Amino acid sequence: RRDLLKKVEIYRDFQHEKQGLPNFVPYTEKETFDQYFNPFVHNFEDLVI
Amino acid sequence: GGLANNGHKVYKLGRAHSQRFHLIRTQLTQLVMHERITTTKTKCKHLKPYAERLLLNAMRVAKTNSNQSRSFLQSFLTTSLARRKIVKEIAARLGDKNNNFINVRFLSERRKGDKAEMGYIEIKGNELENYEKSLEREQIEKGEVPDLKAFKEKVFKQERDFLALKLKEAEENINLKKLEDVVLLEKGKIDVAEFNRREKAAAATKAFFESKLKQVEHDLFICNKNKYDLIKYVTY
Amino acid sequence: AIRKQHAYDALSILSNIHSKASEQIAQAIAKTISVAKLKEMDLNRLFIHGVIIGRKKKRMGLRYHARGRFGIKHRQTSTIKVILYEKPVKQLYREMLEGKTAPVLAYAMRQRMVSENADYDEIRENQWVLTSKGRQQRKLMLKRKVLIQYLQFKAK
Amino acid sequence: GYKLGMTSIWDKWGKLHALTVIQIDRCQVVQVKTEEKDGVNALQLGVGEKSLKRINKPTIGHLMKNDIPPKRHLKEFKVSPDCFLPAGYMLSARHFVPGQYVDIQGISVGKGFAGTVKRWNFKMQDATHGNSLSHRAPGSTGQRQDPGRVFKNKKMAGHMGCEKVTIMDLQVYKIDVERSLVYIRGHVPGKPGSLVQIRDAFKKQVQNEQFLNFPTFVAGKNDKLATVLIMEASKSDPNEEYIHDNDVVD
Amino acid sequence: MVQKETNLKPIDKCGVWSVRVFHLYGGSFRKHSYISNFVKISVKKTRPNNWVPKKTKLKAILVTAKNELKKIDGSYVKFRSINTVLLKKRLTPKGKILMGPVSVSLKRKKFLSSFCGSI
Amino acid sequence: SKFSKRQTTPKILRDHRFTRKGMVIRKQSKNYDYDLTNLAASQAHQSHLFFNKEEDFALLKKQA
Amino acid sequence: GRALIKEVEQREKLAIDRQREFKIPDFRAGDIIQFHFLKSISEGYGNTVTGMCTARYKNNSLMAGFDCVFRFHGVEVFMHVKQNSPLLVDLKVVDKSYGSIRQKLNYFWDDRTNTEQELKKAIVKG
RNA sequence: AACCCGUUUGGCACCUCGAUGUCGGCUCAUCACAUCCUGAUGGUGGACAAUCUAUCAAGGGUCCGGCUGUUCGCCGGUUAAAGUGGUACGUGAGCUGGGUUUAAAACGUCGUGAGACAGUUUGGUCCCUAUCUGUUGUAAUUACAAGAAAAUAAAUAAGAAUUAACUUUAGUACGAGAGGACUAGGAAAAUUUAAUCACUGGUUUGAAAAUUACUUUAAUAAAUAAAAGUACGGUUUUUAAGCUAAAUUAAACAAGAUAAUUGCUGAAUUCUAUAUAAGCAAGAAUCUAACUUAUAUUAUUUUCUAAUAAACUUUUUAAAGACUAUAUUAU
RNA sequence: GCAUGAAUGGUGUAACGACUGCUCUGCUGUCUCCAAUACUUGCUCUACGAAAUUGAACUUUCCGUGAAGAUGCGGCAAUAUUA
RNA sequence: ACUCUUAAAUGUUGCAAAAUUUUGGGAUAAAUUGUAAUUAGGGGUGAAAGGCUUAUCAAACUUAGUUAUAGCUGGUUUUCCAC
RNA sequence: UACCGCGAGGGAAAGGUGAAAAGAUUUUAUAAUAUCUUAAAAGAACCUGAAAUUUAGUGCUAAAUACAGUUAAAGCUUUAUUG
Ligand SMILES: [Mg+2]
Ligand SMILES: [Mg+2]
Ligand SMILES: [Mg+2]
Ligand SMILES: [Mg+2]
Ligand SMILES: [Mg+2]
Ligand SMILES: [Mg+2]
Ligand SMILES: [Mg+2]
Ligand SMILES: [Mg+2]
Ligand SMILES: [Mg+2]
Ligand SMILES: [Mg+2]
Ligand SMILES: [Mg+2]
Ligand SMILES: [Mg+2]
Ligand SMILES: [Mg+2]
Ligand SMILES: [Mg+2]
Ligand SMILES: [Mg+2]
Ligand SMILES: [Mg+2]
Ligand SMILES: [Mg+2]
Ligand SMILES: [Mg+2]
Ligand SMILES: [Mg+2]
Ligand SMILES: [Mg+2]
Ligand SMILES: [Mg+2]
Ligand SMILES: [Mg+2]
Ligand SMILES: [Mg+2]
Ligand SMILES: [Mg+2]
Ligand SMILES: [Mg+2]
Ligand SMILES: [Mg+2]
Ligand SMILES: [Mg+2]
Ligand SMILES: [Mg+2]
Ligand SMILES: [Mg+2]
Ligand SMILES: [Mg+2]
Ligand SMILES: [Mg+2]
Ligand SMILES: [Mg+2]
Ligand SMILES: [Mg+2]
Ligand SMILES: [Mg+2]
Ligand SMILES: [Mg+2]
Ligand SMILES: [Mg+2]
Ligand SMILES: [Mg+2]
Ligand SMILES: [Mg+2]
Ligand SMILES: [Mg+2]
Ligand SMILES: [Mg+2]
Ligand SMILES: [Mg+2]
Ligand SMILES: [Mg+2]
Ligand SMILES: [Mg+2]
Ligand SMILES: [Mg+2]
Ligand SMILES: [Mg+2]
Ligand SMILES: [Mg+2]
Ligand SMILES: [Mg+2]
Ligand SMILES: [Mg+2]
Ligand SMILES: [Mg+2]
Ligand SMILES: [Mg+2]
Ligand SMILES: [Mg+2]
Ligand SMILES: [Mg+2]
Ligand SMILES: [Mg+2]
Ligand SMILES: [Mg+2]
Ligand SMILES: [Mg+2]
Ligand SMILES: [Mg+2]
Ligand SMILES: [Mg+2]
Ligand SMILES: [Mg+2]
Ligand SMILES: [Mg+2]
Ligand SMILES: [Mg+2]
Ligand SMILES: [Mg+2]
Ligand SMILES: [Mg+2]
Ligand SMILES: [Mg+2]
Ligand SMILES: [Mg+2]
Repeated sequence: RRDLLKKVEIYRDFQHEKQGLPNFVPYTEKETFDQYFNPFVHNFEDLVI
Repeated sequence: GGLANNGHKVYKLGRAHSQRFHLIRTQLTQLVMHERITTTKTKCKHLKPYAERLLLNAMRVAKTNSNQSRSFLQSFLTTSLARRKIVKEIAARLGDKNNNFINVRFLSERRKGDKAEMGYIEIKGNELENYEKSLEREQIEKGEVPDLKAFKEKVFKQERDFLALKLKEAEENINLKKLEDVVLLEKGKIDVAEFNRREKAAAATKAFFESKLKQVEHDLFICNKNKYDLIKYVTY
Repeated sequence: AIRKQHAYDALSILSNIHSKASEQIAQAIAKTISVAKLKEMDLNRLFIHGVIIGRKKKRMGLRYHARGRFGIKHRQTSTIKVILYEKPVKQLYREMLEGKTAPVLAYAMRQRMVSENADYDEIRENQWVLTSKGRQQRKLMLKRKVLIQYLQFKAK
Repeated sequence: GYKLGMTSIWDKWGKLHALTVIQIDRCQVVQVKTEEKDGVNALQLGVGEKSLKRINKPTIGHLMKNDIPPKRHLKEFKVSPDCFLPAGYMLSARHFVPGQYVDIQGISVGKGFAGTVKRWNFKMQDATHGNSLSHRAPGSTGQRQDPGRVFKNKKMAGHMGCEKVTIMDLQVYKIDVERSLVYIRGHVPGKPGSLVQIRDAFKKQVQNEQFLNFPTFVAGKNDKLATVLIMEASKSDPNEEYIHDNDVVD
Repeated sequence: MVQKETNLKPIDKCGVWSVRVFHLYGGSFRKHSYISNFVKISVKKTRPNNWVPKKTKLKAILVTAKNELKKIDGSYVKFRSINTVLLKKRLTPKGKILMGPVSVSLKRKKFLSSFCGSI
Repeated sequence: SKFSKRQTTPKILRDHRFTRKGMVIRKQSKNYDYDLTNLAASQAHQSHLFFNKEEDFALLKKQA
Repeated sequence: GRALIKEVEQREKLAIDRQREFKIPDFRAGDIIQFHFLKSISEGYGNTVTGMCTARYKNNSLMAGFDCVFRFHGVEVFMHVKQNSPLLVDLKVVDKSYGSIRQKLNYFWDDRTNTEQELKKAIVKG
């Protein structure tokens, strides 16, 4: 076991420090639901009062 | 330097008070008749204080017969010989000394039976302490003995004379190589970049032979250093 | 304690034990050295191979006890075989030039150097046998001279 | 500091205050340590003397940067970056003022293989009632089959002393400066000639707020400084602090 | 220093001569009772036909002592005998007369002024 | 005694690598930059024996 | 070391003795002694007692003290004084002793009960 | 009436019959919570106070003494309280042996008789040098990163004394009155614990004074004087230095998360409801963080290093100490 | 008088007791509360050198397990090695 | 002194197969003791306890019947093949 | 027989040189081993000389794991590798 667990590495950040390998892109975006409750997003000719 | 009993050290020796003070008086009456005893290391090192006081109160008696001192003299000595011995035979031999009358020196060997340390008291101007010192003198002068302090001074002095002529051959070779390499060859036909590595590396040779010439001379002062001198600190 | 040591070094290593058992041994190595002289060897080259031990005989008796009991006490003897080998002179210097000379070989060389009042020049020559620090140079100088050649190949 | 010994002095109101003496012997900074590089914000210091023939070579270069002499001990003190000091700065008894309460570290005295009674104040067994060879013994170490073993941190004999300890909440009574001493109203761990490592009290910043000057005592220019200094006695007399009349049984 | 089963010698003029302790006040556990501390008392010896008869369960303060009564300066005081004051309800001794001195280390202003003098 | 004074927790929860800040994978990378010009007397000649990044990595890449 | 501690204890003794309202006389055991010992400095009430000095301790140092025995309100009593203390206000000798006597007597508390007339009279031998 | 626990009285007869065990007491402990007090809270036929009941809660604490062989129990007195129990009804290779189960003897009763008793009474012997586990302490050898001399952090664990008169708020609120608070604070003392030895007290085979009997140094020249031994260190008394307690000094509040429990708005259940389902807030002597001490588990900084960094052996001494190790010291 | 009783002798009795039971004064480290000291023993080196015992042995905690109370089986774990 | 051994501690593979140390009983008498001798196995002797009788006593020691008996415990020696 | 027991009486241990003493010369702070005698030293409690026990020499060798072994894989090895 110990020989195996000697070969494991953990990080808190979104990176690893190794080089020559890839990194997961983080997902920071957050969906703007603005098109549902806002006329300023739409064009005025599509709308109606 | 013991905090317990007034700064002094104490040896129980498996003996209580009266059983110990009989040991003192016997050894001290023996330490004047024969003026040399071979014992263990602790019996030889338990008795130095009692004796160093024992002789003052004999030396005082010679100069000034004092009731206070002769009373000390009757207590620790049993016989009448030993009482009359040191006042006239010992105390006349010492000649106005107060400080230290007595030596204690240990031994490298141990007994055959018990394998115990050993050591001997001697009153300081004993005959055997003089005879033994004449032999060491005579053999070192004339016989089978090295006389190291000549061999040591010899070797640092052959060394000192040997470093200098390597220093002399350095200042020469620096100059001859410098004047050649700075004058004739800066005209061309060289790399002047390495010109720093010429002097910079050669001068280190001088510094080497010069830094070692400190060690040897310090190794000679220290061989000719009197007791009543200071300490000589050294570069590094 | 005495294994892979020079023979005269063993006695030095052995007088510091302060026992009967020590002295019983040194009477045996001093025998074996006497045989080697008799056999025309170079005692300056005489290392140790093995000191072998074994029981010989037991003499019983009685050690009494309380309440009529008794035990059996055995005084006993032993045997001491000793073996030595003189290294060839060539193998003795395969070691020194690496820096593993026996101290006893230097104690003699130091004691020789003083009896005849030697000079400074004789010491710089014989400094690779003469002290530990001087014998640490030789283990280091020697590591440098091989490496100069290792680099002479590594270029290619 | 180097402890020296003890005294005791009568205060204004007659009370005999025990006092413990400490001598700062050339306490001097050696190295500043910052969190960025060195991992922590702290100092170390150096006190005492050492002859030039017991000194080691790397100790020299460790000292010789900031141009300071050799020492006999070296210890750290966590501090804040606001309250750093320079290197080579020498510290004085003026760093403390009498009235504030002080912490101490140090090593205790040494008794040896202390017996069982001496080490935990066990009770004896009853001598002279048919007792057979267990007068000072501990007695039972444990129970039978369950648990079936002796537990840990259990009370037994052993080396008592030479233990690193602290003693909180100790006053500073007075100061001398020309003879760089400090006097403390109480006891400290260790026979004299023993190091002692003192600091302000974590346990109370309230009481000592008056008596506290950061980072340490600057002298101030063109002013007359006192070489010796005490604190103010209590406002009340111990001989006059009486018991209340109704503090009575029935 | 006072313990259970100490014989005492009161000074209040109630006819009592010698007297014993069997309880100590001031906490759950007391193994000792120093000055200005209370005790209970049985009576053992009296003037005859006394209105304080034998075997009466009383309270008391103890006043003096034979041990070193410390003072703050380092000095200390020491008597030849222990002395007590037998009590009704509170600090209200039986005999109106007190008959003797006191140590100042008991610290009760009204209770001291009743006496001759205190060291 | 060590044998008897121990604590029988698992190593995994005693382990020093794990901290409040993070896991201590190997070590810190250290920039061994040395001023090879402002040297002392007895180390001037042997300046070539000192580590220098811009030279050594040139050599590995040269030999490699 | 400790010697540094003593030289502070000596200067401070001198600072007091040269400042006290009175001076120290040369008295011995066997000599009578008065003194006004206080109870508090806020209120200078005290007591004056005549008594027979049984011992002296640490004379000519900072913890100097002595012992007396006297009879206060008809009650024999013992007290141990710190000589250089502030609570003393007076110190006086009434009757002198005479002759060879021991430095520390102690047989007036232990091994004996005393009267007035033995305490107001010094040791006198011819 | 439905389940639980395994502390009592018992049923069975699975382990041990090829050296041992019974109750109680001294010393020493550890665990549970189904909590005696302290701490928090709901309810009340709860005005205040005192008290009753239930829940959450194991941090620390939980008496001396008389009679008895005695746990128990009665009694005297007290306290914040004098908890219920388990651990081969904890603890006999750690102590005792009083009770009870051997031999002697006596009374009573039964028995022709030897003798017997879930009756009494006086007396009354088992031992041990600790191989391993376990534990309190102490070191050695070795490993890690180039090698070495020093200083620290980080991480985990262990540890931490409880109570409160009296007093201020306040004789206020409450109350016909008697009486008498919540809240927020200060705080003597007792018990326990740690560090220390300037003072005090004890100790003193270390130092000294006085002194009795016999003997002796050494004395059939005397006299004076000194000195030694033996008699518990001869006895009594004083005392340096150290150790020591009877002595000295002193032993935090707050903050964060939560347990029973308190609350804001507001639906399901068309509500001036509901502390919850989205969501926003409180709540303890506990737990955490912090503080203290220790540690071959990982890591950092400083400085030096072979034409010379280091360490080990030996001596002296100790304030350190079984040995060692640490400290100190010599060349 | 559960189940006393007259030569298995009944009742009482000054003196004597290394006899059994209770009480008092004095005394005191038995105890509150234990401390310091001397020698011996002990620990270190050295010479000599026993005893009962012992399947083998590289000999760990807890719960569970089970010929019914586990160092040795099971299950999560502990220990650089030894004195 | 001598003789006996009440009480405690020590010791328990001890100095000792019943002692050491301290204490204690009797001490002109029913006393203590030396030398040599008698009494002998269901008998001896016994100020009686089932004690003593060469460290052995609800019936000695030695030899012999005798290789006592045992429905009891403990043990029963090399290999392969079948039921 | 020795030893034990006051006594009757009980009651062990213990073999081997070589054909022939030719029983070991000489060197050596002192050869078990060269040399000499002899077929060989089989070297004096001396034929052969097992096992338990035990020492040394050369190999691989640890740092967690255990009725102390088995089956399998990988690694290093004395010309002893047959570990
Ligand atoms: Mg001894
Ligand atoms: Mg004597
Ligand atoms: Mg044997
Ligand atoms: Mg010590
Ligand atoms: Mg105590
Ligand atoms: Mg007790
Ligand atoms: Mg016994
Ligand atoms: Mg005893
Ligand atoms: Mg179990
Ligand atoms: Mg267990
Ligand atoms: Mg004086
Ligand atoms: Mg006194
Ligand atoms: Mg059965
Ligand atoms: Mg069973
Ligand atoms: Mg059977
Ligand atoms: Mg069995
Ligand atoms: Mg609960
Ligand atoms: Mg509890
Ligand atoms: Mg807590
Ligand atoms: Mg009674
Ligand atoms: Mg009783
Ligand atoms: Mg009650
Ligand atoms: Mg049992
Ligand atoms: Mg039990
Ligand atoms: Mg047991
Ligand atoms: Mg009948
Ligand atoms: Mg009796
Ligand atoms: Mg062991
Ligand atoms: Mg075991
Ligand atoms: Mg303490
Ligand atoms: Mg003291
Ligand atoms: Mg004293
Ligand atoms: Mg004395
Ligand atoms: Mg005399
Ligand atoms: Mg005599
Ligand atoms: Mg003292
Ligand atoms: Mg909160
Ligand atoms: Mg609603
Ligand atoms: Mg609502
Ligand atoms: Mg009848
Ligand atoms: Mg009858
Ligand atoms: Mg009739
Ligand atoms: Mg009869
Ligand atoms: Mg009759
Ligand atoms: Mg009658
Ligand atoms: Mg009668
Ligand atoms: Mg009798
Ligand atoms: Mg009766
Ligand atoms: Mg105590
Ligand atoms: Mg193991
Ligand atoms: Mg189990
Ligand atoms: Mg299985
Ligand atoms: Mg298992
Ligand atoms: Mg007698
Ligand atoms: Mg009598
Ligand atoms: Mg009589
Ligand atoms: Mg009978
Ligand atoms: Mg018999
Ligand atoms: Mg028969
Ligand atoms: Mg037949
Ligand atoms: Mg039959
Ligand atoms: Mg031939
Ligand atoms: Mg031949
Ligand atoms: Mg043979």
